[PDB]
Parts: sequence; C-alpha cells; structure tokens
Amino acid sequence: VNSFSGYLKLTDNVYIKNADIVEEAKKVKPTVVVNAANVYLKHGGGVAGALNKATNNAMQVESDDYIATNGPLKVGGSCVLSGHNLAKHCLHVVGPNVNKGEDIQLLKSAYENFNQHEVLLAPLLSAGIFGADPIHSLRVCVDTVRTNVYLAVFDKNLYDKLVSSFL
Ligand SMILES: C[C@]1(Nc2ncnc3[nH]c4cc(F)ccc4c23)C[C@@H](O)C1
Ligand SMILES: [Cl-]
Repeated sequence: VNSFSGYLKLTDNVYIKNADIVEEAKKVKPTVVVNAANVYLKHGGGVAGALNKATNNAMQVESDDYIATNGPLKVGGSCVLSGHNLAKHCLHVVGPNVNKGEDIQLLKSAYENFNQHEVLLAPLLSAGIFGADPIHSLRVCVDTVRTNVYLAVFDKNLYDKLVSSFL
C-alpha cells in the first residue's frame, strides 16, 4: 500500500492520473519524482521548468554543479539527484526531443531507467515540448517499465484521450 490517490490502473504496475506533477509531488512526497530532463540539466520549461521553479531554483543550482563535475548526460540516460522539497530523490531522465531530431527508439532506453526504482511518480517521457506522440510514450512505458509507476498527465483533454485509446 502507498499514498498515491485517484489513479486509474492501466496494468499490473502502471497507474495514470490527470494531475500537475508539481502539486502531486508536493502532496505525496514520493521517494522518486522523475524529471523530463535534457542532457545539460537546463530546466527551462515544460515539466523541468515547473519542477525547478517549485524548488526555488535549488534544482538548477545542484544540476549546474553536477554538469560541471560530470559533463552532459546521454539521450536515453539519467542521473539521481536530490528531490529537494518535492521528493526524496529526483531521477532526471532524458527522453529524445523530436524537435531536435533525436531517435525516437531511444525512448525505450529512457524508460528503462525507471526499472532501477521500485516506485516512481513520473510524466510521460518525450511528451509535451519534447515533441513525441504521448500515446506512443504511454505504450512504450507500459511495455518497458516493470516497477510501479504513477503517471501524472497535466492536460485533462490529453489524459482522457490516453485512457480512451489505451489497449
Ligand atoms: C508531457 C506533459 N507535461 C507535464 N506532465 C505532468 N505534469 C506537468 N506539469 C507541468 C507544469 C508546467 F508548467 C509545464 C508542463 C507540465 C507537465 C503532459 C502534457 O500536458 C505535456
Ligand atoms: Cl511539457
């Protein structure tokens, strides 16, 4: 039993809700919140901009130190950093950005990072400003993640379409 509330159950391990991931993280304080990161951990917009704003820019300060030490992530890769006031940890995961021409096949590799964590609150990778089809992202999530994932979908219209079209 966990503290996530109001989710629709899609499969044995995947759950979905129309919610603002920022507000959901603040309420649940999950062990792991996933960020829709880029390789530079520049949290300017989309989910990343919203999460970083909610940390009062502390996420960005920590991220800049991480990059100065380690260099950029790989597309499809991840790193674990602090969750600040939102979660114990933040798993920064880089899905391919279609608006940059990146290989959509890397979306499966991106979701594989979730399997290193027993339970996660997450957005759909590569959705939103990353330009991929969210219906496809949900399919890859369900077919790749084996740990327990609670997906927050900000847009109500998109949420209803994801549910109604789910096979
Ligand atoms: C992939 C999508 N991104 C989000 N998913 C979950 N929670 C979110 N909160 C946000 C706050 C913001 F200021 C900007 C984007 C998001 C966002 C779902 C769809 O709407 C684009
Ligand atoms: Cl977005």
